[PDB]
Amino acid sequence: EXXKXXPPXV
Repeated sequence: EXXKXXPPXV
């Protein structure tokens, strides 16, 4: 969740 993004369930 939030920030840059990246992998799932962030």
